[PDB]
Amino acid sequence: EKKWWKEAVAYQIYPRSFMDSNGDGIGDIQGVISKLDYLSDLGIDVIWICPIYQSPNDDNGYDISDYKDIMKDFGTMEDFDELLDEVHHRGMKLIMDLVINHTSDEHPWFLESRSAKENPYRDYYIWHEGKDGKEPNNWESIFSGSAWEFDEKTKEYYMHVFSKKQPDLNWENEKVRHELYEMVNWWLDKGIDGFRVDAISHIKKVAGFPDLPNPEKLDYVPSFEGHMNRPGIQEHLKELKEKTFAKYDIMTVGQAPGVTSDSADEWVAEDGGNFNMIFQFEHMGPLDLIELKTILTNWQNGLEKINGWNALYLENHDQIRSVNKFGSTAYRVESAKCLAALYFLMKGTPFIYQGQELGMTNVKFDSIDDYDDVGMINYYRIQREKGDSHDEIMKVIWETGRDNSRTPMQWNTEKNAGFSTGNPWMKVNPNYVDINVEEQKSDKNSVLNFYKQLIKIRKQHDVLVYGTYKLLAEEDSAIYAYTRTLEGKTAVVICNMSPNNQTFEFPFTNIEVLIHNYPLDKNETLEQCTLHPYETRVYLLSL
Ligand SMILES: OC[C@H]1O[C@H](O[C@H]2[C@H](O)[C@@H](O)[C@@H](O[C@H]3[C@H](O)[C@@H](O)[C@@H](O)O[C@@H]3CO)O[C@@H]2CO)[C@H](O)[C@@H](O)[C@@H]1O
Ligand SMILES: [Ca+2]
Ligand SMILES: [Ca+2]
Repeated sequence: EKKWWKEAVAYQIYPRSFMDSNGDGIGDIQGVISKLDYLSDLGIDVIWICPIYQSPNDDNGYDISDYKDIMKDFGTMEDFDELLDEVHHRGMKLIMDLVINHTSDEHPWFLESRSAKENPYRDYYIWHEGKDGKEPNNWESIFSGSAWEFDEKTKEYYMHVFSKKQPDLNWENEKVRHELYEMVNWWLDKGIDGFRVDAISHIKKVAGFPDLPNPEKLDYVPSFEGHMNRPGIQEHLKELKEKTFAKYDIMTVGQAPGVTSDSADEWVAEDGGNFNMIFQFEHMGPLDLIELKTILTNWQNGLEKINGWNALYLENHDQIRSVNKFGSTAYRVESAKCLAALYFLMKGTPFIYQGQELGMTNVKFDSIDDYDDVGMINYYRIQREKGDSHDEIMKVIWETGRDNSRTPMQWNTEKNAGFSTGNPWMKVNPNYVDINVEEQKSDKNSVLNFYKQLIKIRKQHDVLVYGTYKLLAEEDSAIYAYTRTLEGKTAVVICNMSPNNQTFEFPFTNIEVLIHNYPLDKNETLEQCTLHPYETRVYLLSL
């Protein structure tokens, strides 16, 4: 059945890096308000804003110390209320980031929990006595080091999947769950339009927290088999839905690593799924194009079978830039557009991450002091102590680190690319002199205007929202081609995902080119497409 959230195009803002309105180098809510014309003109329907709640910022808002107050760096609740009012008067919607696997260690519940074994908040978090004079088990944090941190006062360890300042909440405690549901409903009562639900596949821990294998005798071992998508999680997520989301006309997208296309039914089926869609991570870990076709096609066909719906994306605040990960910096403009048509025109709701629509790319800062990510700074400290060299650590940070997606948004060629009049919290990528909103708005051939046109064709042609996906030319190691079919219309999406010229055989009573990123050759025959590197074309056929 048709739904507003299926038809939408979403845009993800990382507010610390979107727009600084007051010169302190930190993006803020009045900065977002000042750029709403940009998003409305792009054609965005839904804005997902990353966390904006009170936080010490050990993990840039994902360590929350008050769920009901706004981060001071970003503004006040009055600024939030102005943002939501202006978004809604522009006919757009706003979803917030719901972070309920863990809190800050400065949240009042944790300050109480850590104070005594008998404090009434003790069991709001995950506490355990050590084993053999060390931690309760051998589990590694996702941000490196142990997943357990010792409290000298009470002589027990608390669990943190993420940073030492992000103690995990104990979802086995009914009192925790009840306080969380009241908080979620307090936000929904304000008239927000839903949530992106952070780290939500991590809320169930294997009981007893058993050690995992360690044949290499590492200090700690990766611990996803102890806490990622574990049996028992669905009971908690079904109750979360019944007590909160199901009471409101909203959209939910869960961040759900560890879910595969054949295990997705309980997450996203129309009949009984806990969210409307999830971010799945199987495609985010020459490029093996056939492997990518396999993953994305498994999710297109798999969710069509269960009446689920895909969240389509190639970028977010936790990944490197998609030109580097999936395209080519030697063909930056052409590959940015080719990737855009490829991912955006599958069946699902597309998400655009800030700067993806400009073709922004990874940065390379010379010094570890120029980086911020708690995960990579802890990785550096831990690996340096083990004897890894500075150079080998920097290669990991430069090639894989999510700070590549957190540099200031590139609005123009003024100081700091127009993101701030002060000293940005993270330096601007030097390539803003070439890559910026102002230059792209005036260039018909820009990446930005290619995204504007994708959004327009998807809105104008129902086949691009609701049409059935089918993979074409599966064994072609260069060409990713697929169709969308609805009634008497078929759209053909052709993407030459290679840095070479290629030829491709086109797979009706009328044919139209809907978008293309190279000039068309009038002598070219439809039958024998001669594609340039990273050339994409979308055709609409009337059957
Ligand atoms: O609030 C903490 C943290 O949560 C969100 O992202 C984290 C994911 O929840 C978490 O699973 C982990 O992702 C890893 C995948 O599990 C793994 O399969 C593969 O993709 O590598 C990832 C290593 O991180 O980590 C991410 C954080 O990187 C949230 O969106 C983050 O901003 C936040 O820091
Ligand atoms: Ca600011
Ligand atoms: Ca040609």
